[PDB]
Amino acid sequence: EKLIAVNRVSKTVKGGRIFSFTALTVVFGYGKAREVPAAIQKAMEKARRN
Amino acid sequence: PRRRVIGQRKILPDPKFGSELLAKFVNILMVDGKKSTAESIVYSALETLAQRSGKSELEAFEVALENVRPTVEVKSRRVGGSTYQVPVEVRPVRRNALAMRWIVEAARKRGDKSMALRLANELSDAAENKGTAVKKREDVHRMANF
Amino acid sequence: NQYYGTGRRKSSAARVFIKPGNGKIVINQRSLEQYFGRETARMVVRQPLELVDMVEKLDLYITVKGGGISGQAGAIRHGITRALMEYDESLRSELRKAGFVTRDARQVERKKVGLRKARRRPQFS
Amino acid sequence: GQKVHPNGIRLGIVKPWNSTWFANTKEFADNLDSDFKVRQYLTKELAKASVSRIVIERPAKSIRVTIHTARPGIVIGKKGEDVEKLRKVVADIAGVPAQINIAEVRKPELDAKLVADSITSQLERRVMFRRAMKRAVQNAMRLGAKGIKVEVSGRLGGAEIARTEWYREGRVPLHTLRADIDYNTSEAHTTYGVIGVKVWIFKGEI
Amino acid sequence: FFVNHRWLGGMLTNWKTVRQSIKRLKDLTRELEKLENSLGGIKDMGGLPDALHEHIAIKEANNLGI
Amino acid sequence: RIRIRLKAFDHRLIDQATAEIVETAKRAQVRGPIPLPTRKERFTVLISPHVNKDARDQYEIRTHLRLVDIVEPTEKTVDALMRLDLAAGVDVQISL
Amino acid sequence: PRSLKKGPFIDLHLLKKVEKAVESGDKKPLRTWSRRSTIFPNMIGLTIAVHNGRQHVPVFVTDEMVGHKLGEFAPTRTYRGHAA
Amino acid sequence: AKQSMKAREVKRVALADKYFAKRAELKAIISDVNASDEDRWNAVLKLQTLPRDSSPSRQRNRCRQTGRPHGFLRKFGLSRIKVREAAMRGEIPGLKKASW
Amino acid sequence: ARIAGINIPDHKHAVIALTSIYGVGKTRSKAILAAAGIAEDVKISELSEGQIDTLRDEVAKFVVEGDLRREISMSIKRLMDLGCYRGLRHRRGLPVRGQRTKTNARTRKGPRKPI
RNA sequence: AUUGACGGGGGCCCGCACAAGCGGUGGAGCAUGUGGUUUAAUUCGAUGCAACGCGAAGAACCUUACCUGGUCUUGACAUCCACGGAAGUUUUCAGAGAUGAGAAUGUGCCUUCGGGAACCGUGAGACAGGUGCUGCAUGGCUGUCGUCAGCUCGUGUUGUGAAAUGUUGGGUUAAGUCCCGCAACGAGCGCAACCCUUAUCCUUUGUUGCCAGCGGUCCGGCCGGGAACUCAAAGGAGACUGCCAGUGAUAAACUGGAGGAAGGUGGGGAUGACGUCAAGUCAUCAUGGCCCUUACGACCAGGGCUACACACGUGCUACAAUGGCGCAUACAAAGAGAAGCGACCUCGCGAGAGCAAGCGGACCUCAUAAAGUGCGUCGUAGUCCGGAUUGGAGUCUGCAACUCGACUCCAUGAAGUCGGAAUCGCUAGUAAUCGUGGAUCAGAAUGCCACGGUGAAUACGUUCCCGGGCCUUGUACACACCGCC
Ligand SMILES: CN(C)[C@@H]1C(O)=C(C(N)=O)C(=O)[C@@]2(O)C(O)=C3C(=O)c4c(O)cccc4[C@@](C)(O)[C@H]3C[C@@H]12
Ligand SMILES: [K+]
Ligand SMILES: [K+]
Ligand SMILES: [K+]
Ligand SMILES: [K+]
Ligand SMILES: [K+]
Ligand SMILES: [K+]
Ligand SMILES: [K+]
Ligand SMILES: [K+]
Ligand SMILES: [K+]
Ligand SMILES: [K+]
Ligand SMILES: [K+]
Ligand SMILES: [K+]
Ligand SMILES: [Mg+2]
Ligand SMILES: [Mg+2]
Ligand SMILES: [Mg+2]
Ligand SMILES: [Mg+2]
Ligand SMILES: [Mg+2]
Ligand SMILES: [Mg+2]
Ligand SMILES: [Mg+2]
Ligand SMILES: [Mg+2]
Ligand SMILES: [Mg+2]
Ligand SMILES: [Mg+2]
Ligand SMILES: [Mg+2]
Ligand SMILES: [Mg+2]
Ligand SMILES: [Mg+2]
Ligand SMILES: [Mg+2]
Ligand SMILES: [Mg+2]
Ligand SMILES: [Mg+2]
Ligand SMILES: [Mg+2]
Ligand SMILES: [Mg+2]
Ligand SMILES: [Mg+2]
Ligand SMILES: [Mg+2]
Ligand SMILES: [Mg+2]
Ligand SMILES: [Mg+2]
Ligand SMILES: [Mg+2]
Ligand SMILES: [Mg+2]
Ligand SMILES: [Mg+2]
Ligand SMILES: [Mg+2]
Ligand SMILES: [Mg+2]
Ligand SMILES: [Mg+2]
Ligand SMILES: [Mg+2]
Ligand SMILES: [Mg+2]
Ligand SMILES: [Mg+2]
Repeated sequence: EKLIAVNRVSKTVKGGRIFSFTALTVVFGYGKAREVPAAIQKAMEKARRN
Repeated sequence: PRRRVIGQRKILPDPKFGSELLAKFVNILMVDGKKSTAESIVYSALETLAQRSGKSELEAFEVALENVRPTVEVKSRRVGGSTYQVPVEVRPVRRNALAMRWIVEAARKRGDKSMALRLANELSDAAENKGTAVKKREDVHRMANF
Repeated sequence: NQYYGTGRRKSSAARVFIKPGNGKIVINQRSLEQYFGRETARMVVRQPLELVDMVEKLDLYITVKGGGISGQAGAIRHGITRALMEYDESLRSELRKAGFVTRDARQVERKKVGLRKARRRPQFS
Repeated sequence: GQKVHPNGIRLGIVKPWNSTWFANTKEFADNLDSDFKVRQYLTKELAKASVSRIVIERPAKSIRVTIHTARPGIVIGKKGEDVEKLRKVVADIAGVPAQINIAEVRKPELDAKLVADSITSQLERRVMFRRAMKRAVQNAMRLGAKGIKVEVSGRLGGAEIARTEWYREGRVPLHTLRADIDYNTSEAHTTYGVIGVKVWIFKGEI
Repeated sequence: FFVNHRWLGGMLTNWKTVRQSIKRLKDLTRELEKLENSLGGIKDMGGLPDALHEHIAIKEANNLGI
Repeated sequence: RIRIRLKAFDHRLIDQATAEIVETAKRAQVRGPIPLPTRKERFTVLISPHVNKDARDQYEIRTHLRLVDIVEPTEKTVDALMRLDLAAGVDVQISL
Repeated sequence: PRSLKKGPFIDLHLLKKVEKAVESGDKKPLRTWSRRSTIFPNMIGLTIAVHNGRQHVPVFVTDEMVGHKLGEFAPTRTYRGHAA
Repeated sequence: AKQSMKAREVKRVALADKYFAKRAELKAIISDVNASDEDRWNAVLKLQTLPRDSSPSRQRNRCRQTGRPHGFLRKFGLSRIKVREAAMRGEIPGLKKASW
Repeated sequence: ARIAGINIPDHKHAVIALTSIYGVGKTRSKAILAAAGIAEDVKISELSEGQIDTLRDEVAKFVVEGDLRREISMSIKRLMDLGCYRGLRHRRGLPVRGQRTKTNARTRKGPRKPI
C-alpha cells in the first residue's frame, strides 16, 4: 500500500479556522478527516474498492 | 410586542359606585401601590363634583371625560428618513385612557391645596371646557397635518 | 350542620364555616366592619353571598391567618365560595363564571442574584 | 461557556455523597477538616493501589472509612497488615476509634477517577497524549459504557501554546439529571507544567 | 424483494446503515408506518440483492453490479 | 415518657430510622412520628476566583426532623430501644 | 468616646515615664508611640515627642490639651495643596 | 496565604487560650459597678500588659485549607472557593445546589 | 411677641414659635411650655402679657441667641488655637468628623472650584 | 472557484430592541467604588459592552500584602543531625514592642532500671521562606456572545479539488420544535423532558402546631379533651393539546370552547452546546520557567489603605399636603441563636445599664412589621418640608475608637422647590412603594443575599435604534469593514 502525500486543508468558520487533513493512497483513494491517521484509513479503504 | 398576543386584565369595579371606568381612574391616580389613598381622593373629588353640579357623581365624571376625550392623534412614521407626524383615529378604550391620564396630570400641577380639591376643580373646569386637560385635547387636535 | 371551606390567597389561609342564619359574619372574633377597614376588602368578602343572593340567609364564622388585608379578604372569598359549593353544589357554575372558584396562584416572585428585585436590574452606564 | 460540575448537580438525584454524617454547626467545620486530612493521608499512602473514592461516615464518636479500590489485596496487605497501619493513622488524625472497610472496584476502566489517574500517570511517563486518551475511550466502550468523554488540557507534547483536546464515544447527556454520569479529574505534573484531565463516563439513565 | 415507495439514496451503496433501520423496524405505530411504507420489502434480504424516475436506484445498482 | 428527636440531612434515612424505632417500641403505645419543620440553611458564594460579582452558586442543607413519644414504657422498651442500631447520619436525642 | 465608667485610657509605659519625668524635674522630650494615650494634668509642662508614623513631633502640653489624645497633636498625613 | 500569616494565627489562638481566664477576670473588675476606683484602674493597667495577641478580636478567620482571609464561611471553616470544590465532590454532607 | 431679644411669630402655635429662638429646638420648646404652664397648640397672639413674661423667665434658664453663638464661636476658636486635628480641619474648611473628602464634602468645601 | 465574515444588498424572523406606558439616572446633600492628584506610604488586582457598592460575605489594632523606624539570620513555618535540658507554670526589671536579662516552681509518661517521645533550647547545613515576575509558559475556576438555537460526526453520494449534501425546501414551533418532501441514511452535543419550588386535592402521623363540636373556666386553646380544620412533611393524585368545534396538505400544528385549583413550556428557579475574546485570575489554591536568600524571607510598634483643586460610575435621602407631626389601632413572610439569642423586672430622656428566666428551639429569644386605618393638627412657606454640617454631652464593643467606629441626647438646621443634552429599568403579583431577616462580623451596611405587605400603567404595531437567528446575493475583505486601499 502506497500513501503519496498528506495535505492540511482549512475551512473558515465564525470562530476561526477548522484545519483538517487529506491523504492520497494507491494500493486510488483520497481520504479526508480531522486527523492524519483517520484520513489515511479512509483513503486506503477507498483505494481497495476503486 | 412582535408576537402580539396581549389580552387584558380583570379590572374590578370601584367598590362605592360599581364602575370599571372609575376603577381605572383610581389606578391612574394611584402612586406606589397606595390604592386606598387614591380611592379616598377620587371619592372626595366626586362628592364635591356632585354638590357643585346637582347630578350623580358618575354623570358629572362622564361630562368631564366627554370634553377631554381625543378623537384623533398623531403617530410618528419613518418614511424617507424624515419622520412624518401622521393622524390616526383613537379607539374608544384609548380615548378614555388618555382623557383620565390628562385629567390626572392636569390636576397634579394645579395650585389648590389637596389633590381631592385639585381633582374636583379639574373635572369642574373640564365639564365646561376650560382647564389644562381640555387644552391638551385641543393641542392634540391642532397637531392632527398624511 | 356547618358547611366548611378553606380559602387561600398570597400567604393567607382562611377557614370558613357556614350555617343557616341571617347575615352574621365573624372574622377572628370580630365583625367584618371591625376586622376590615377598607370597603374593597368588605366588598370582596361579601361578593359570593351577593352573587348567590344569600347575604341575610347564612351565618359565617371565619378565621384567617397570614398575608395582609387584601390577601386575607381574597382568602376569605375563596373560602366562602367553597363553603357555598358544599352547601349547594348547583351554585358552582355561577361562582365559577364570576371567577371566585379559582385559587389565584399569583405569589411574590423571588429576589434573584445580580438583580435589585425579582426583575429590576441595576442601572447600566 | 462554563459547565456545572456533573457530580455536584446530581447529588441526591442519582449520585450519593462521599461524606454521610450529621453534625450541628459546632462540630461541622471540625469534621470537614478531619475528613480532609483523612482523605489527604489515604490518597498519599494508597497512590499505587488504584483508589477511586473514599467514603467517610461518622457513626457516634467514631469514623468509618470505606476505600473504593481496584487493587484491594495490597490495600489490605498480608493477613490485614497494611490496613491496620492505615486504621491507626486514621484514628490519630480523626481523634476517634476508626474502622477501615474496603470495597472492590470491578471494571476500573469504567471508573472516572481511575481512568483519569491512568491517563495522568501515562502523561508523566511522557506517553503520547492522544494514545492515552484513545485507549481510555476504547477500553470503557469495550466493557460496556454507554458513553465516555475524555478531555486533556495544557502544554500537550510540551507545546509552548497550551490547548484542550477531547474525544467522545457514545452518549454523554450532561443536561439529563437522571443520567448516571461518573465524572472525575486528575492533574499530570510534567516538566512543562500541569496538564489537566477530565473524564465523563455515562452508564445509563438512573 | 421490492422497493415500492421512495428509494432512499444509499439503500444499497450505504446498505450497512439502512440495515440498522431494518433492525429497527424488526424490533418494533407511526415509526412503524414510516418504515413499512419504505423498507418493508427488504427486511429479509440480508445483503446485496440479486436483481431489481429510479435514476438513483439504477445508479446504485451499477456501482455494485446489481 | 421518652421523647426521641431524630435529625438527618436525608429524609429517606430519617423515615427508615423512625420506622425502626416505632416497630421496636410498638412490640408501649408510641405517638408519631411527628414531622416537625425542616430547616433550610442556605449559602450564596461567588464562583469566580476573582471579580464577576454576579456569578454565584446557591447551596442548601436541609435538616429533617422527627419526634416520637413512647408512653407507658416498659423495661423491655428502654432496653429494646438501646440494643437497637440506627443508620449513621441520623442524630438521635432522648428526653425523659 | 471611651465610657466614663472605664476611666480615661493611658498606656502604662507612658504613665510611668511621665511620673518619673515629673518627679525628676524638667526633662528632654519624652519619646512615645502612644498616640492613643489621654493627656493627663500631670503632663502639663512636659514636651512629649509623639510619633506620626515617621517622626516624633514635639508636643508641649498645656492645660487646654488635657483630656485629648496625644495623636490629635501629631498629624499623620502631609498635604500642601493640589496644583502647587 | 503565606506560611508566616498562617503561623501568626496559630500563635493568636494559643495566646488567647492561655490568657482567657485572666483577661475575663480583669475585664470583670473593669466592668464591676461596685469595684474600687483603685481596683478598676489597676485592672485597666494590667489588661494592657498582657500580649495583644491574647485578645480574641486579633484572630482573623482563615480558610482551613488555603489560609484565605476573605470569603470565609463559619459553618464549613472554609473560603467560598474551597466550599464549592468540596460541595461538588459530595464531601460536604447534606449540601446541594439550591433552587426555589 | 419679644422673647430673648427676637420677634417670635404670632400666628404660629407656641411650640413652633419658640423654635425661632437660637438654642431652642422642639424638645426645649415643649419643656419651656410645660414649665410655663402654656399649652403647645396656643397661638402666641392668643397669649396674655403675663404669659409672655412666664415664657421669658423659662427661656432665661437656657443659653440662647447671642450668648450661645459666643459659646460656639469660642469652642471652635479653642480647637483652632489648640492646633489639634479637629482645629486643623476647622482652619482648612474640611470635614471634622472623619467623613470622606475624595468625593462629597460639599457642605464644608462649598461649590466645586474648576481646575 | 470554496468556506467564512462583511454590505448605507434582498427576503423572512426574534429579544423591554424600539413603539405604548410607569418609575428613575443626569441637577442637590450624603454613602460607596474608580480615575486623577497628593503622599513616607496612600498595598496589589479588576478597564468598552463583559472594570468602577468589582476580588473585599464587612481595613481602628489585627486583617495587611504598603510606609517609617526598631530588630532576626537554618530562621515565623517543616524534616533530618548532635548535644544539653520534662514540658509547663508563677513572676520582676529594661524596652514602644519585638526582645533581652534575672528570680521561682515543676521533673512526669513509655520504661527488656538498654530505654526511648510528648515538648524545649542551642550549634551546624542540606534546606525552609517569597501576596517576588510572567494569566502571552499552565491547571483549576470564572465572565462573555447567550439559555441565543445552534454546532457537528459516521457511512453513503456529489465535486479535479478547497468543499457540498445531510442541516436546504413547503408548512409549523419558545426551540435544527414537529410534520411533509428530499441523495441521503442515521447519530452525537445542544432544545425538550427527568431535578427544586409554587398553585389544587387525597392518605398517613398529630407536638412544641391546631380548636370545629363538647364539658369547664381565672375568658387566655387557659384547662379536660378532640383529630375535625389551619399547619407541619412524608407518600400519592393532577395537565396530556387528553376531550369538543373550526381550520389545516387525509400532516404537524393553530384558533376557540368545555371541564378543571391550574391550559397549551401554568408561574419561578437550577440547568449554559461546538466555540469566541492569547477575555479575567501566578494575590484563593496549584504549577513550568525566571528571580531574591544576614533578604524580595521573618518579628515588632506607630503610620497608611479613610489623603482631596478635581472628573466619572453605582446607590441612599430629599425637595413635601397622594405629605410632615402627634395620639390611637389592624394585618406578614422568611430567617438566626451557646465565648450565642437574651425575656420579665428595676434604673436611665435615650443609646444603654443592673439583675436574671427560657432556649441548641413549631416550645425560649431576637421580635415593634411598616406602609395601612381612625382622630387631631400644620395650610403651601425654603415651611411643623429636608436633615447635610458643626458645637456640647454621652453609650457600647474592643488591650485601644486622635488619625479612623457605630449609636444616643441637647443644640445647630446646609443644599435642595422635581433636575440641560443625554441616558437606565421594568410586560404582572412585574414596576413602584413599604417594612423584615441573613451571611461576613468583637464592633463596624445606604452594599450584597433573601423575605413577605400594598400594588399599577401600557403593548396599535415592527418603519426606526441596539443585539441576534435563518435563507439568498455582491466582495479587490481572511489581522476578516475597528477590513482593504
Ligand atoms: C488593555 N486592554 C484591556 C486590551 C484589550 O482590549 C484586549 C482585548 N482582546 O480586547 C486584550 O486582549 C487585553 O485585555 C489583553 O489581555 C492583552 C494581553 O493578554 C497581552 C499580553 O498578555 C502580552 C502582550 C500584549 C497583550 C495585549 C496587547 O494583547 C493585551 C491587550 C488588552
Ligand atoms: K431654634
Ligand atoms: K477621611
Ligand atoms: K486560565
Ligand atoms: K459526509
Ligand atoms: K509561577
Ligand atoms: K449607597
Ligand atoms: K447617582
Ligand atoms: K425644618
Ligand atoms: K476609629
Ligand atoms: K435626578
Ligand atoms: K459585627
Ligand atoms: K449576507
Ligand atoms: Mg417585594
Ligand atoms: Mg452590584
Ligand atoms: Mg463626641
Ligand atoms: Mg504557600
Ligand atoms: Mg476581625
Ligand atoms: Mg467613615
Ligand atoms: Mg420607549
Ligand atoms: Mg447626582
Ligand atoms: Mg500581580
Ligand atoms: Mg486601586
Ligand atoms: Mg491583568
Ligand atoms: Mg479590548
Ligand atoms: Mg493596619
Ligand atoms: Mg516595660
Ligand atoms: Mg488569558
Ligand atoms: Mg447550521
Ligand atoms: Mg433536536
Ligand atoms: Mg431534511
Ligand atoms: Mg380554555
Ligand atoms: Mg433543558
Ligand atoms: Mg490577557
Ligand atoms: Mg502593624
Ligand atoms: Mg479602599
Ligand atoms: Mg422635619
Ligand atoms: Mg446575624
Ligand atoms: Mg430555627
Ligand atoms: Mg435634635
Ligand atoms: Mg437655596
Ligand atoms: Mg419579557
Ligand atoms: Mg428596602
Ligand atoms: Mg431558526
